[PDB]
Amino acid sequence: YTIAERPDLRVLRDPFSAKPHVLFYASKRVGGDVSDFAAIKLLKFAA
Amino acid sequence: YTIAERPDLRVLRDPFSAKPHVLFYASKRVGGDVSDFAAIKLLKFAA
Repeated sequence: YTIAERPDLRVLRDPFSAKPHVLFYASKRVGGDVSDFAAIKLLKFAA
Repeated sequence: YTIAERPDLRVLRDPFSAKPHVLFYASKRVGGDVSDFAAIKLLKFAA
């Protein structure tokens, strides 16, 4: 499984949007799926 | 009479709110009323 990430949590705050409010904006970006299909096995309870 | 206040003054400004404009925003918080109803007397122009 390969996780791709940007190793920072970018933070934004703005009184400028709504004058009595601060409206914190915190975000980071991340993505991933499997990368080696033969490297992960599962268990199904079907049959 | 009792005055409650904070001595600071906040001078928020924002070209980000109205794009041809600046919107100088100033706020100081202050509050109070009478604390002793006996310490003060008035003069009413009536009979």
